[PDB]
Amino acid sequence: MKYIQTEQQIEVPEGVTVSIKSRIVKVVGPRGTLTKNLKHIDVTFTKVNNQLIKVAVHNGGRKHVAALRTVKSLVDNMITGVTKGYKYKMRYVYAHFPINVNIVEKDGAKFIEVRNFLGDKKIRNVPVRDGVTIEFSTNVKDEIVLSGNSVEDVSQNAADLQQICRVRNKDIRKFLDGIYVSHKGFITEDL
Amino acid sequence: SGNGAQGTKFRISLGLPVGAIMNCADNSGARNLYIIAVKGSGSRLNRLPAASLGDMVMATVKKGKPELRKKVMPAIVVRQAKSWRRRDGVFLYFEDNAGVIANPKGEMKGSAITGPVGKECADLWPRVASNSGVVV
Amino acid sequence: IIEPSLKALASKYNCDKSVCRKCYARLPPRATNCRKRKCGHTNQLRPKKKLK
RNA sequence: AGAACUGGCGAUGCGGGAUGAACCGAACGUAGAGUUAAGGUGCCGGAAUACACGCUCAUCAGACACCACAAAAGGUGUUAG
RNA sequence: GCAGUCAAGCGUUCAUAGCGACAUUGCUUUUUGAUUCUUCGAUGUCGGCUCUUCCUAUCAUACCGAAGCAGAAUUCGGUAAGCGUUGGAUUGUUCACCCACUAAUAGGGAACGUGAGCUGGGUUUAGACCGUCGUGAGACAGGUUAGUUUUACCCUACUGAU
Ligand SMILES: [Zn+2]
Repeated sequence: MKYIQTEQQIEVPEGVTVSIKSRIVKVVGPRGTLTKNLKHIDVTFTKVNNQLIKVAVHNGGRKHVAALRTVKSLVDNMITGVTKGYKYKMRYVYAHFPINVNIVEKDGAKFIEVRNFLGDKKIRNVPVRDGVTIEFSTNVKDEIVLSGNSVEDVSQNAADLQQICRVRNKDIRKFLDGIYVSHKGFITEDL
Repeated sequence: SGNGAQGTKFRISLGLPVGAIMNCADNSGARNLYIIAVKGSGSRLNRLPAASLGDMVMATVKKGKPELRKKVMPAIVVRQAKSWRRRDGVFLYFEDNAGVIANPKGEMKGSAITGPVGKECADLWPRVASNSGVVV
Repeated sequence: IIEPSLKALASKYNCDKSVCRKCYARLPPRATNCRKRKCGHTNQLRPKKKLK
């Protein structure tokens, strides 16, 4: 029905800074720098009082209005990722075969290899995306920790681990094997 | 061959198509074997399924004891009489075509083998090499 | 050992889903319409069967 | 396949429906000028890539009577009630 | 012949895993009818052999989804025609039924593909026999046996070659 004016606000905290060049959002904070290309959405940014940013859509349809809210969420995810960080935690579950995962290095890429998954002799390799820091957890049995700034790079690298250890030609309800997300949190403490 | 035999066999030149009559080389009582099929044989238009040394075939007894006739039974070819080449470049052949009656799992119905057997048949069927006296 | 503390964590992505009656697609549990265009985004959804 | 009324084709070209004996327009001496019919005006193709309000995105969109096919049933696709 | 809609019921309980009555909506032109538009100054008629290509309503192989899927084996469904889909006894057979191999022995179109490509076993002249019918000559979508398969050097197409 072509909503004349729909608008969402973006709250920017103390330490970080946001710079936009005609759609190119650059969020720079204590943990680093994040850049995103949003040139496929066609929204309008405006700075109000150096602590709040407003995004406006003029004469947009229902689908185009639905693309307004995802703009604010993507920028907020970029903002919270450079102050609080993003920390994904997984657990290894197996019935008989202990899954062995180690950090390897070929051609300077820091792959993640998986061994002894359901007794398979094949070594599945998972490449670590840039910005994601992989660390093995302490005092918890079979836990891996994925940490980084970009939520869409930590979770996608996380999704690669979850989808590489699939079970085929068996009953999924019985063979409870895989690398599953346990908790999606933040890197910084107290929050 | 197929099921029953462990290990792989190099290709031996085909000399026994469907309808060939080969002598019975063991003391099972049969006199000859009539090949009607070859186990593990491919399918091609107008192409006759042809057997080689060491292959498992379906054969019927045409002469011999009346208890062994008019029924389908597995058989294993031990002599070919058609010249075939081994990996070591030697072309060899026997005088006649010979077979032994066996079960699908590869155990011989008979107890002893008369005449020589091929080397490729001996290492593919343990129950045939144990009953043979001379290998090539 | 199943360790039910990890069974429900594994059951989140394995059995606690939904099945479309037409295209057999695996769907989120509390979804009402299938995400597949080939069945016309139908609403005939069923819970995923669990082992006995 | 067989009747009723009327108009046509057969006996009929012309403009239109890309194309067609029947449909639409209109029926024909030889020429000129002007205006239109039916049908069209992105290019092939002569004529506005005119104006105005909306609807539709289709991983087999749709596009014009006769006419060269599509239904029951469905869709938190979108729009209006 | 093939595919949907509705869901009374079957399914140990549980309609929709799988099915599915009573009804109802369609699709296909590989069946058989109906029609008589084209061809009776002739478009060579069944089947097989041979060979090419196409269709998907998928038998197998590839990747997946679902199950009353533990494993194994199967079942149902999706993307899919890329690549394969046989050797024989009987019958002229199409069709069919058995033997057997195989991952599998899926269904069809191309003037019911293909006779100046073949074959002539079937059908359908003239010879002859039998049965039934007819006074008889003769009749039989009844059985049986014997019975000439012509021509390219033209144009195009295609294969190679100047
Ligand atoms: Zn669906």
